[PDB]
Amino acid sequence: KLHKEPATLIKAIDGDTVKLMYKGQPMTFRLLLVDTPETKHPKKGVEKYGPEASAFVKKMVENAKKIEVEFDKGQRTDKYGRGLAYIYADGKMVNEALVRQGLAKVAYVYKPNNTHEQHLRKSEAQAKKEKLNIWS
Repeated sequence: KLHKEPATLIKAIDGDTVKLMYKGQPMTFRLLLVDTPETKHPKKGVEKYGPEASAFVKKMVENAKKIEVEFDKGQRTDKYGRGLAYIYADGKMVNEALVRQGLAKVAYVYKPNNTHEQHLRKSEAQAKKEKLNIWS
């Protein structure tokens, strides 16, 4: 099954990306399965709810006692060299938290990197139902 490994915050970079110290090396991590509005959009620049989504994972990871990373069963890095993972702050999955708050959508999914897909999609259905943020 999947397993969680410890990491240390280096810097939150955007709503969907954080830099961590992982096994003694600085690495950039892309949050698996979520698309967030971005502040660093390659074309768009700063989208609606981008600052808010980015402020939320900053707070969450900067105020955590314990950060853990959980790789999925497929590829662990994307084509830009970023780790592909579920990130946890004190036991709470940052990826699900963003979706639950209406600050991210579930991304297009690539098997077999889809272990928590159903879980995330349920949280997204709920944020939609509650008309939160991006769904308002």
